[PDB]
Amino acid sequence: EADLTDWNLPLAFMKKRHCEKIEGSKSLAQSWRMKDRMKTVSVALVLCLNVGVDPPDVVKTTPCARLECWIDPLSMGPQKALETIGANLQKQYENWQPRARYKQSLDPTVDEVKKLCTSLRRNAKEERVLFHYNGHGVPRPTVNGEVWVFNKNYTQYIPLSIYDLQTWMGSPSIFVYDCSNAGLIVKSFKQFALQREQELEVSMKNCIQLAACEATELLPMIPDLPADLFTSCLTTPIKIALRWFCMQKCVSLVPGVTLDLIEKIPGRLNDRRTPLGELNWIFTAITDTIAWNVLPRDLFQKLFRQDLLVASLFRNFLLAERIMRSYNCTPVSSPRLPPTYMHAMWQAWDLAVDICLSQLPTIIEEGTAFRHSPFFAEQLTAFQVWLTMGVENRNPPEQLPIVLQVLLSQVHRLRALDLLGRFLDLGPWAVSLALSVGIFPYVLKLLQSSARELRPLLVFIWAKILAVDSSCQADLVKDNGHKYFLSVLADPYMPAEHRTMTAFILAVIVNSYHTGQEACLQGNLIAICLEQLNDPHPLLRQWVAICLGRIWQNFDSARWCGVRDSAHEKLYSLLSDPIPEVRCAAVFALGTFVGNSAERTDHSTTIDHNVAMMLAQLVSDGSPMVRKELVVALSHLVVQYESNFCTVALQFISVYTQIWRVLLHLAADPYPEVSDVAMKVLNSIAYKFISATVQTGFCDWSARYFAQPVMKIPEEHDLESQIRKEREWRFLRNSRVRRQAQQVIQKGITRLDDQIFLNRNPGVPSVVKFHPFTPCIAVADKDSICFWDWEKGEKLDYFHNGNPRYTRVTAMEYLNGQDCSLLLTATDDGAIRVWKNFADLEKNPEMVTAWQGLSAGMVVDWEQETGLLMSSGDVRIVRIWDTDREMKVQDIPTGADSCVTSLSCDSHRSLIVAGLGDGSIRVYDRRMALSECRVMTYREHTAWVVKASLQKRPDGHIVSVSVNGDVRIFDPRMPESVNVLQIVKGLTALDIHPQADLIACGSVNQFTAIYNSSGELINNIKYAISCLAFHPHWPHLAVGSNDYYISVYSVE
Amino acid sequence: TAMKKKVLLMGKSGSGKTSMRSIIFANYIARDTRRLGATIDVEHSHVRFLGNLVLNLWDCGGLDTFMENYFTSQRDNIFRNVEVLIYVFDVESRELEKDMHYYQSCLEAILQNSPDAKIFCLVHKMDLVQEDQRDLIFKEREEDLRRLSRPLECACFRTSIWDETLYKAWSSIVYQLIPNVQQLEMNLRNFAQIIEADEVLLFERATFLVISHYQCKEQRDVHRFEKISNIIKQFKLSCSKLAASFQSMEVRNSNFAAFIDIFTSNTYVMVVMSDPSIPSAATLINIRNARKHFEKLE
Amino acid sequence: SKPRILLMGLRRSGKSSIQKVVFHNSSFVNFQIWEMIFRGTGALIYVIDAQDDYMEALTRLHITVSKAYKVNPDMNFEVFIHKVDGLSDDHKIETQRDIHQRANDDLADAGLEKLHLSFYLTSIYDHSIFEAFSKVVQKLIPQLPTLENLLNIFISNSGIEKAFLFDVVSKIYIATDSSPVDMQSYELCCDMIDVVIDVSCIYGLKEDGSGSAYDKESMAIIKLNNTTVLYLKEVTKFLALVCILREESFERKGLIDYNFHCFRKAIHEVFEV
Ligand SMILES: Nc1nc2c(ncn2[C@@H]2O[C@H](COP(=O)(O)OP(=O)(O)OP(=O)(O)O)[C@@H](O)[C@H]2O)c(=O)[nH]1
Ligand SMILES: Nc1nc2c(ncn2[C@@H]2O[C@H](COP(=O)(O)OP(=O)(O)O)[C@@H](O)[C@H]2O)c(=O)[nH]1
Repeated sequence: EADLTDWNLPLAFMKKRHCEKIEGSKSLAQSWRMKDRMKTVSVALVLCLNVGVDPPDVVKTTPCARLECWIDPLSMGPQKALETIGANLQKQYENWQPRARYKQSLDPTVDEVKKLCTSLRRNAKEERVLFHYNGHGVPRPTVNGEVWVFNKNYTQYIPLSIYDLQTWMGSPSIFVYDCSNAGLIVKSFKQFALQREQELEVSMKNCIQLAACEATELLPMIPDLPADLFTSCLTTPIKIALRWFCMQKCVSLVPGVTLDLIEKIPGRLNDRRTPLGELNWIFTAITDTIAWNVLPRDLFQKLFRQDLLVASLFRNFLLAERIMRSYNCTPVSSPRLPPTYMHAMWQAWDLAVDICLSQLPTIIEEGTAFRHSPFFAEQLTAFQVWLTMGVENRNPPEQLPIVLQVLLSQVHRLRALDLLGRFLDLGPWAVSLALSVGIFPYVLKLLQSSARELRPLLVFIWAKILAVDSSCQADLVKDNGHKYFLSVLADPYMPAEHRTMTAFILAVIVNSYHTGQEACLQGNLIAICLEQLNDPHPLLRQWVAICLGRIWQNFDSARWCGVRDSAHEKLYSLLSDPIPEVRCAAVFALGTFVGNSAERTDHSTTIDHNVAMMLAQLVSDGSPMVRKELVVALSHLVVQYESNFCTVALQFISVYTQIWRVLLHLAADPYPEVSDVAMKVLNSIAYKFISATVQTGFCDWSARYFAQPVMKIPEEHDLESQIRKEREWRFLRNSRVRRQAQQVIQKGITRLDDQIFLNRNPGVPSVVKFHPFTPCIAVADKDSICFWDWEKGEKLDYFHNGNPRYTRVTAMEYLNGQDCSLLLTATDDGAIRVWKNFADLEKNPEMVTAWQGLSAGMVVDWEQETGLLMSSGDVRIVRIWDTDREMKVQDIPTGADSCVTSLSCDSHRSLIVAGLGDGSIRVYDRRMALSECRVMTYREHTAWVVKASLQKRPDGHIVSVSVNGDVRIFDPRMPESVNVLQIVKGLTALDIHPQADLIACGSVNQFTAIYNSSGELINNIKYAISCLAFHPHWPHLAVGSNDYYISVYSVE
Repeated sequence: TAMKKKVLLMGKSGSGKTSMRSIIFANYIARDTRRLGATIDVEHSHVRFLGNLVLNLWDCGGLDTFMENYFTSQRDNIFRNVEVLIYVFDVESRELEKDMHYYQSCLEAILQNSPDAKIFCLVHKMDLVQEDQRDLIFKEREEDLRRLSRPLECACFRTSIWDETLYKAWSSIVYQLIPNVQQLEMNLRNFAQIIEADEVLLFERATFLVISHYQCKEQRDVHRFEKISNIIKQFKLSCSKLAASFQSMEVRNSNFAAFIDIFTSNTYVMVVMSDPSIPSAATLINIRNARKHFEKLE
Repeated sequence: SKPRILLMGLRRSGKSSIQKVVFHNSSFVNFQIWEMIFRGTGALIYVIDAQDDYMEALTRLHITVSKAYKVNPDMNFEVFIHKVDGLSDDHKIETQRDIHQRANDDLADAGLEKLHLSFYLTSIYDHSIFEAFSKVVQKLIPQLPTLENLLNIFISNSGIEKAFLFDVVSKIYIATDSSPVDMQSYELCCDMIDVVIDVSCIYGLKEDGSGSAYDKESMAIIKLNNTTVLYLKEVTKFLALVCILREESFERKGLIDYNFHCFRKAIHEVFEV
């Protein structure tokens, strides 16, 4: 089959730098930061219990709900009980907020509450104050916006206006009402809030309110529960959560679980390795997950992330909502939450509890070892399952907030940090989510850890973060996380993939930020970077150089340190690196090095001239990407020595002379972008300060590598992908066209007078080529490139090459002929350039890349398989541009005065054949040295050798033709000719066929003689026929007269 | 894949350590050293020398605050795996006693962590001293230092930024770190005897520090090595600045003929003849023919 | 029989060190830091500090220049506007125009209009001080269009781009070929003479303590990366010839060396050596 040939060929000029634009990815409006850190500074516990006497409203049942902060008030006698409940209530709150001024009011007066609240606002000036009101011992709050307290003698219930209560308390405050018709208070609070706003013309969003009940409702009187039901939920969730679990119908599922076993549960609420602390931790994960999935992002960060105590209250409020619901109570919140009671995640809690306290009989009695919950394991498994087919922006994974909770322990930290990296990889959308859920401060805190196992994971996570949000450079320097990464970048055993991410992280931390530059300089970055600059990884070499370049960007201290370490010298090695990214990164750094001189003496000035001349030898460079940065780098040099370049600029209307001459070559660039940027910088000299400084998007474009995914299989390897099937369809179509064309040759080439079409061009046809498989026949002129067809018979496109009026398109090739083809267009002056989307329906002309070769006109020989391209012409040199390395590899001396009129080459057995204007036909082997290169120099002609073409066989035959018009078939291993022929007297242009051995001649006298290699006559078609062109496969022959016409002949 | 060698450069604030590093390895000029700022903590220098040797330069900031960190928190990071300790003293210093305490605190840490380390002491800034007192002051400081170095041995040098003394100091350290030094010294002495030279000097390409030598006739100026290093390095920089890169040189008299040319990837060679009526090509042909034999040793 | 040159100026101005740098006793020029003194002197160089007030300096200048004119009316007067050669154009231009203005204004007042004052912008780090020297010394030697032309015939017949006739000790060039002279080039050739003389002082100075670093057989070939060849050859006891050419032209050394002998013979004839 003819498929193995297709798949095994390098596709030149089809990579990231060519296809995509050299431009930085636009950062979206990153709105993940807590743009405030409020704190609940003090707490007011107003307890209206009047322990013993019930108020007139509710007569209580004989058994009844009595427990108040887990104390039976009636056990202790009246007075002691009230102090005790106040003491316990304080303790309960101190679990959540241990560093706040607590201040109890116990069966208070009105004046007593005034002095209490007004004092707490004075202290906690602009920071939050909590007001907790427990009205179990006083009548229910009124519709008229009143809450009851006592008189000093405890003889009368005095009302206290909610208006007056919200006067004394300030703006940032939170209110907790644990009484019967508590909804009324919340309604009346919001009324008086609106009423204050109307009076202010001629404290709403600030004030949070939680209330046990809706206005209609009463609190439950059920003897199993506490009286304090709401306060209990908010302040001791795990205690009521377990007691409530044991009251449901679902206890049947766990025999040997009474209330008595729950009392004696082992552990604490802090120690996550204990049984109680396990549940407390799970609970924190479950509530925080429900909140994140159910609430809008805005309201989540308001309540669950701003401050600890509020976040604890609302996490625990979701439990109150669930529990109290089962007793015809609906808790009420001021910043209203949507109903959470019915979230699936509660089913997870039920199972988690069930499994945890099925063990209690054996843990208490038998003394069995407490097995940890599989909760966290299974939730990470779900998060993992989401990632598999979670490449999209669909519904985000519910488990993001659980992944956060897992990072807090060490037990599951490795696995979570892996998955979190895998998630962050998916795309920049994901990194946005991870930062909004609040992963930032925990990921940053882990940089204080020493566990070496974390280093590859955290490095990955942070590269992904910093790829999206570069502002985090502020945070990493503060906490000395910049040291964490420095250690990783100076570690030989750490893989080169992860060291590259680390070098990027440092290049972001350092980027245009003196605090980070001064910090990394002290952490010895310049020395660390130079040690890794000669690595066998092209990405690491690239980033380490950008990193080196950024650290001394407008920072004279990092430059001096670079001079001592002699960085600029070590960076010259990268200027001759194969990979054009690395060459560019090296040019970037050497430019950034030059720009921050601040007008020093001999030491600094002599270095800049060394760096100038080393950059000035990347003019003749293949990549225009490198040449843009080469301009931008030399821009910094011009800005610094503006006085000197004005002397050089005004003269022509020897250092600075040389650098100005460079910018003239970059000004006259084939590629548009380079010519533009070179012109700007050159014109900002002409009319004579810092305004001239251009910045390339290279370092920003490079940084896009870490926003995009990494871990997953690329699009090309996918066997079932649409790109690969259309590529396989093109390769199937190719193999047919090779077969069908081979069949026409085997029949014996008959007469050849059929004209498929005759069209007329705007310009004179100068050069013609046939696209190998698809019928696209590009017929260029002086400037343009008309793309015709010979099946439909239509004009497909019309370019402008871009070259001036003097110039002429001499040569043309078809790069990547097999698939996704391009069109190389060599100009006579030296300019080579490449075009994509040249005969497409929905697309326009697009110049892929373009670079000055050299400096007959110009000749080229593409070599698809080798990846090379060998320019030659008026000069005495045959360059060999590698297109993979975008550099001139070899410059073979011709050893001839006259112009190289033709140039044809061989793969496998390397043989550069080169005809000459004086008459001679040289052959060169590029393996041996330049002094030796001349294998043969046989001379059997005297004129412009129109075409000395070589065949693709191991039996190579150099078919050379002159202006005098006489073929001489040579061999590579002989000194003289094998065969001889004489064809036309006055020859003008000629073409020779690859597969079959046809020779299509031209004539001054309008003839078109088409003979064989043997010298037999087939045709003499009667009409300066300046262009003939065969197909690579079919025996079709184009012609183009001096008159503005084209033809395409055929052997049926 | 090369021999990595750790070199500590220590001394008080202002003593002239970064000035030394900048001139020898960073193509610095004496005049432009007065602008060098205080190096914060340690500023390392990865110098590629001869391809088989890499110098890990640790330029340690001698600010008393940084000094105490090296003795405490950074004791293991600073003094472990050390090949050479270069200690710098400002000759004009007032706090002589305090200088010795900081020196001895370094030696203690060296004895405890890298007892194998070669110690060099540089009595720096001798240019600030009157010429007639320079010898007296040095021998006096040297004898004290050899004594104060207690168990460990140390080599003392008189240094000044402006002259070649810098080369006297640095050559020894660099010379005593070459992995093939004995081999290198031998191979160059073989080449010299064959080429019939009066003196052959070998220099590292970038720094121009003499890494090996050979002499026939005992020469007058025993400080010529550093002088030639200083002279050609200045020229090298002037060449790249004023036109194009330096490639080769030849000098003559009625008494001598010297040839400076690229030797290996990382070296330069200088061959001096008792200027006989030998044509320049016969000497250059012998240079080219000898390259093929010294190359085998690497 | 050497051309005599005098350096004058006020305390701490630019006399002592100037003379030091210019003398690096083996020079084509007789040089000396300063009414018998003005009798056998051909040129007087007054050095003025441009980065400071020149008002006192201009006063001492008029005194010394008027005094020397009384003694020797044929003497040349040269002014080295020092410490600002290869600087900027705002300061330098203002300073140049002012010193030129004021000095000629003072000369007119004493009726010294028959007296010419030549001005030069000189530097320290820069080797543009020797450019100043050049100008002065050209005037001193009588055979002006005689060494210039001899160099033009030698470099045209050989393949040489640039040629300088240097005084070895001071590194002042007394003539050059008629082609425009790049400063840096002059600089590079001065930098060569340094390495020449310094390597000569060390090695080959007799077995005893001293002989001569510069003699009849002093010669040097320096090759640069761009195929540039610098070629030093001895002309007289004080004069050396430094040529800039390409490796391609140097291949034809035989012709260069044969033509050089013609040139050297002619320089001896000119100075009567
Ligand atoms: N006269 C004289 N001055 C010198 C010499 N060496 C250095 N200096 C100057 O003294 C100062 C020394 O500064 P640095 O080389 O930065 O000093 P350092 O020892 O690295 O200082 P820290 O970084 O603070 O530890 C600069 O002005 C130098 O130019 C010398 O040999 N002679
Ligand atoms: N920057 C600069 N300094 C100079 C120059 N010429 C002399 N000096 C300085 O000026 C001071 C006075 O120089 P000196 O030669 O002692 O003055 P003298 O009394 O005329 O010899 C010294 O510190 C020199 O370094 C110059 O061209 N440029």
